[PDB]
Amino acid sequence: SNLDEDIIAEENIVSRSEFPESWLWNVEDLKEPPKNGISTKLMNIFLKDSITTWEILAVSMSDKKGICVADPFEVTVMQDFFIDLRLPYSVVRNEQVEIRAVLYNYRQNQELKVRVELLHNPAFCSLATTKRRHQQTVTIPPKSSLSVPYVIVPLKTGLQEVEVKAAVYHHFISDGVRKSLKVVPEGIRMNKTVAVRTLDPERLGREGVQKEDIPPADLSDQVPDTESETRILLQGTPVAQMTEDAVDAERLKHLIVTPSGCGEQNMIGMTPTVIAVHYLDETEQWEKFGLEKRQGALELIKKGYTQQLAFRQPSSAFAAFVKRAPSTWLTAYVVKVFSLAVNLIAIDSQVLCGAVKWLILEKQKPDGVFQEDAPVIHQEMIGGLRNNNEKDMALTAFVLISLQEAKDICEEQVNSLPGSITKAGDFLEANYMNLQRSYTVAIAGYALAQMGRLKGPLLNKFLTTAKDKNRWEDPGKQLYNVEATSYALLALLQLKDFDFVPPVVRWLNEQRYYGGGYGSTQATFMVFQALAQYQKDAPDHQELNLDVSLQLPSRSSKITHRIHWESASLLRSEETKENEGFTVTAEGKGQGTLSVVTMYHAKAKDQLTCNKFDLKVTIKPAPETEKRPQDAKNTMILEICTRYRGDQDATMSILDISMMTGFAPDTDDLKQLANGVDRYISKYELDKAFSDRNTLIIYLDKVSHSEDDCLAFKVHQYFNVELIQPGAVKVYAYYNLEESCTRFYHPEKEDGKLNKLCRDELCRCAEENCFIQKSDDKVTLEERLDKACEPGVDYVYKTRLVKVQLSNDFDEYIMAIEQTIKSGSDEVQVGQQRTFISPIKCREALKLEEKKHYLMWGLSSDFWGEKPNLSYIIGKDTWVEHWPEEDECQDEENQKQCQDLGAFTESMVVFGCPN
Amino acid sequence: XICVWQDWGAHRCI
Amino acid sequence: SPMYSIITPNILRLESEETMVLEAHDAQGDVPVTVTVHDFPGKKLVLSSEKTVLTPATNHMGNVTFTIPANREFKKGRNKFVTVQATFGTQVVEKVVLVSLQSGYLFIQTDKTIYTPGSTVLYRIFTVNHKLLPVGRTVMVNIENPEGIPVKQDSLSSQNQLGVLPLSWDIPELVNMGQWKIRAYYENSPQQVFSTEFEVKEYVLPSFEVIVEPTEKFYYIYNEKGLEVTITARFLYGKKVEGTAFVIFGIQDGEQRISLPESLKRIPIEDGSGEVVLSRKVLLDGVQNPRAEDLVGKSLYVSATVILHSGSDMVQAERSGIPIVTSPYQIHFTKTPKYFKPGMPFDLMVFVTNPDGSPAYRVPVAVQGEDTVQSLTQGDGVAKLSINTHPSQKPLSITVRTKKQELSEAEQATRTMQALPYSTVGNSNNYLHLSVLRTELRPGETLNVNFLLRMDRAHEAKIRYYTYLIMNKGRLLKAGRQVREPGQDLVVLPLSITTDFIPSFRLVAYYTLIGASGQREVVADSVWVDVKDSCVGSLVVKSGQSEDRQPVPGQQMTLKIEGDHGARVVLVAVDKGVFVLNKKNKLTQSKIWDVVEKADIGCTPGSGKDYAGVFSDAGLTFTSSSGQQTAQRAELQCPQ
Ligand SMILES: [Ca+2]
Ligand SMILES: [N]
Repeated sequence: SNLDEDIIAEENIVSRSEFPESWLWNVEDLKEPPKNGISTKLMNIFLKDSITTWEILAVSMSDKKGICVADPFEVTVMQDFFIDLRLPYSVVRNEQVEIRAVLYNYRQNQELKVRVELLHNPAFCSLATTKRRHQQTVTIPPKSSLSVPYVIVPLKTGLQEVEVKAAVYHHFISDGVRKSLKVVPEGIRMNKTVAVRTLDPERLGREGVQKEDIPPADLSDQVPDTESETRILLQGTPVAQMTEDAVDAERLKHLIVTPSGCGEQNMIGMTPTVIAVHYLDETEQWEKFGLEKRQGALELIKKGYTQQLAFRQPSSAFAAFVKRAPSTWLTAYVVKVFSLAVNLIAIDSQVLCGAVKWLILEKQKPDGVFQEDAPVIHQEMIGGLRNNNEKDMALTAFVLISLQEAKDICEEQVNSLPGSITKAGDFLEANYMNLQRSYTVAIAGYALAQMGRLKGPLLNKFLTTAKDKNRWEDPGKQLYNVEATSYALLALLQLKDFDFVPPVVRWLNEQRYYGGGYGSTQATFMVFQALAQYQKDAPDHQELNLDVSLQLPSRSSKITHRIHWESASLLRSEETKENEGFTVTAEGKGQGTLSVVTMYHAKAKDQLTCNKFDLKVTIKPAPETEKRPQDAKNTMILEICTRYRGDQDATMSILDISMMTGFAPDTDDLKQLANGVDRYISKYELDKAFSDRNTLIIYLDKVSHSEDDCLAFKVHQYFNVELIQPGAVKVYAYYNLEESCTRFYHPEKEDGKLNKLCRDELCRCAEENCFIQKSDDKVTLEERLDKACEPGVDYVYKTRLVKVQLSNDFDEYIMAIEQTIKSGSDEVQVGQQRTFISPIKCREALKLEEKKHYLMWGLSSDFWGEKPNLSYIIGKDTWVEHWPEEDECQDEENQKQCQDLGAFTESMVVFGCPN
Repeated sequence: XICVWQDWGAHRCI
Repeated sequence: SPMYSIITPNILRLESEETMVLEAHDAQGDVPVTVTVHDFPGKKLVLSSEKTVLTPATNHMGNVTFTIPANREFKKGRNKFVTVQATFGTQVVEKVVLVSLQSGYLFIQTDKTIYTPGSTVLYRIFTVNHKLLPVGRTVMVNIENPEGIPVKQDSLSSQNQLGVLPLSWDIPELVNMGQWKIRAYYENSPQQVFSTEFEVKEYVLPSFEVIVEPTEKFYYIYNEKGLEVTITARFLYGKKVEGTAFVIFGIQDGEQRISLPESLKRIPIEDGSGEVVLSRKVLLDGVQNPRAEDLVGKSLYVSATVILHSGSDMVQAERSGIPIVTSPYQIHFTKTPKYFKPGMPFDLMVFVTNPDGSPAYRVPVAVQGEDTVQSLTQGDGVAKLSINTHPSQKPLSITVRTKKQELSEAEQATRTMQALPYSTVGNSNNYLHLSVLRTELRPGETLNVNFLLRMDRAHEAKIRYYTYLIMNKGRLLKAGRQVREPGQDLVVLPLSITTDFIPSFRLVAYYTLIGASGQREVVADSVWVDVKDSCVGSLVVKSGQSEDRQPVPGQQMTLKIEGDHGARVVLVAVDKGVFVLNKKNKLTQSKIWDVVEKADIGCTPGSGKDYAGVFSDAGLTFTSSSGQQTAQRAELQCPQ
């Protein structure tokens, strides 16, 4: 070429492209020797390409000084001339949009003449081709900016790039921006939950397994050629336990009493205070009670223990009075109380085990029975033992329970303890079945459960003795049934028969028996001992190991998600995108939930665009002015009609108008519009000469919801360019840019749409790939042969033009194949016809006339459609050459071509291509 | 001015 | 007979250094002390065991330090307790103390405030103990979707990491929009969850920033000019915006937002700036013309939308919470003790703010009536007012007003509080008053702490010393003795202030004397003292070049980092356009100290209804062998 311009060439512009939103995610250690106790680190960084201000934040961590967040430090990156390429976050495939390249001139006293260009890209359709980029020359005053519109159509989904470059005449500066945006399909995201099932193999499982198969979804409304996903989520329930409430601490205040009296009455007083502390300790209820009161309660317990020692006889046994024969029951009850208090105060082992040894050596009969030879005189403090038939059984069980309670402390001191326990258990076990009273069944039931001997028929007798499966009851004082049910609860906990305990603990709590008072000793001690052991033995939570084997088909077998109670709330589950079957097999304790939601893109029934505004835009020739001049000023009328789709008028709204290339609004028309009810055009914009008049914003005070509001103004063509880009109009209310509507306009393009070729969801640009006119005089035979034998050349044909079809989109040439010179993909036979397609843009370079013959060759990359509807696109790499008839070859003007074409055919057919 | 009501001390109220 | 006493924080934290102050009053010779910590009430395991000796040389005052470990007995949300038991020779002094399960602080930094689907969230977790120093422990980290369900769980130790745990998470392309959460907690303290939020949204970065500010931080209800607002619009690289602004106002009443459609204005933005007024008439007409006084206590908000003259970019910004007032100021007594010592000076620490809560500088304040004491607020909005009190149980009602020269009386702020008399032991009329200058206090300075004694003169000479204790960050930082010689009603402690005292401290002081027949009397006071917030160390990032011009894209540049020797520094660079869209949840040093201050175990500005209340309200137990002690603390949180 020869053109020489005073401007940086496009080839020597490297576009800016590194625009991260954050960077410098760096770690630095201040190892340098400190000067003022301050260590300084010099750090070389390379600034990104963004023209912005960076905010750099540092946080430091020190062993001696802790954490310090610095004040932010700002670095402004700036430049006198540059492009701001404003791309949307995303755009829909095959939908036309307008983007703006905003050109900034921050030189203070210098105006810039600028050439800006949009680069060609096969992922988009625009006015740029591979022969010439879409270029524009503009003038930017100092301290100003200019918005350059580009109209593009995204042709393929995914991350795509737009690139714009610009240079300045007579000042050798430049800029380029290469910026990405997401191209998405036309289908809207849709979540359709197909099935939600619960998983519990040990609850709803039949043979120990939970099978829950779900078929895949049909997804008939899905757009074609789009990716879909299937999200099958797994959320387990960390399972907990239902524990009956403890007795509230306030109910035990009256149980803190001071002991007094002789050997029996002192223990009546000591009983409630010991068991109350026992219960408050186990239920962790001292906070509600008042913590510092525990110290005082311990002191009262020590006082009761100390006072009871005055009634310890030389034999180590106990009686009401020092000269009274010792009581078997009272000595065993002292063991019962003292043993539970060994952790609360200092209990002398010689006192406790001395009483144990005396019971065994003096009061156990050869057959194992414990015998009372001097009954207590407070007959109300022995509970259900009073007036009890089956006395040997009841008293033996009572003493044995005391021995068991003391066994851990006293085993080492009382050799006779293991054999005494065995002998007493033998007696109880041998006679348990003949028992008639529920009280004895309960107390001896507990004693036998402590020895692992409550089994089989004895276990069944114990359980079936209970009334309504929640209480052990005889006729008499209701206190005896509270005490008996407490013994049974302790036996149930000993057996770990946890399915049976809830109704029993409920019946006891419903009793609301809080102990204390006349005759309350055994019931008070036993109910709180039993209810404390209930809280101690209560399981904190149920178990979750749902070992669900959930490997979908064609996924082999990998590590599946274990909710494992700990991570049950966690939803993390990697999934396959392709819709497949769901085979669920659950095994394990606990319960969980399972849901299957399907992802995909689905086509909407109608437009998602222009939902809040209607917008209709027309462009038409202006009529003859009454001045009647030369009127070389090609003038059109642009009319814009808009309506708000709501119950009330829109408030303040914006008409953002871009001109067709080389057109500018009529100033007098703008002044007429700017002076008007409900409309404003800024003075900044009414007084501008061109190289700023490609854009125009009209401000509306309102937009009617009841009917179109319409305006019109003339636009004049001040500059012919080869390619007139469609203009555009965008309407929206100030408070929501999203709820807009954009229309395009152009005198020659349907609806202002760039020409493109679309079958189904694939489109290719038809503003490019034009046939190239070539003169006949230069082309030799060797050059035709050398070109037609290139591997890229798929087909070579001699044809006859049967039928021409001119339209404003694509011209069709239904062409008859008279000779298959070189075959390719399309196995066309001689005589068959094929349709050749050429865009309207390319019309000047193609000289095709019906009934005439042509030599044609082309590329497989220019095929369009499938086999039943397989047409050929005539493009830049398509050879199309008129074939003179035999009868025309005698003309001197045809000799060279006739010679070339005849020899070309003979060589192609007879000898073929070299190598 | 600022003082303390008592019979002793340099800052007692008068 | 010697009285032994122990003083601890009244909330003990596990896995953190705690100090117990031990004193043997009126004892002679060496006193051995064994301190142990048991679980309550079982007292089975020994959690800690320390020993010391109290000698005449150290005036029979010392301490032990120890660390209760993380156990199985701790962690259904019931309060846990330990029994602290000090044995002086053979005399046991026992105190049951509340335990806090939370073991330190976690701070979470994300690289940005907002993200698109398909991008990566970079984040760090800073693992510090209660002294804000780095620790190496195990942390659980969760990422929660807007529905509050964890999508991702991690378990990491920060051992050998200098308290910095770098992490990341890839946001899928198909994701739910909205507020996402990063939740972290120490493995041993699952009750304490630390959090930060980040937004997930579809956006492009704007090219400029819009700032909306009223000409005053309030709307005065009798200002006939209405509310004037300045709209500023600047490109991110600093240049001024030319364009058009749409401005509309509203009034907020509790949670109700009421737009004022007649206030909508379209104005030019020329040279980056524009002005708009909400007229008083439009405001009052917009709420159906009540009397203007009914709007006081509500607030106004302003939304501005700015469009470039090219129409190629748009940015919206809102300013909300503009109070409608009758006064430019408000007075707060939140830093003044609610108890006084009858017969002694009562010091008020008056906090004056503008209606947005920022401190008000150089505002005159005065106590209504009496001696007409009048003071000027410092840069921290604080002013000290001292009044004399008479020896009577009559509760003290105090009203403070501003005296701003330029304002009318109706425009001056006013506030009233009540203080109750400190109750003495046996109606002894024996008191202690601490006093401090309330100027802005920096590390490296010396603070004179005044100890003022009220005691009848027959008993006076017995008080030879005060015990003082300094609480900071919920631990005992320091304890000492302030001597006194007979006849001295006022003695001064020169307290050297260091970075250890940031962000504030409490000084508790007490003396003890023997009434005849052996009855022991304990008299205490306390003050709260602010320290100006800064980093304990320091960290600055600046340019290592000469700013002859602004850099160009791709240019190499030297960063200069100035900090403490051996510190690990972690960095990020963020396009300020990000902050135009979302500026919430960023880590700052002011937020760290606010977290530290919320966690204080002291709860009042000072004094108390009695000696026990003085200790407890400052976060301390006191227990003596002769029965004088604080009451049980009921809750982990401060009363309200
Ligand atoms: Ca502070
Ligand atoms: N006075």
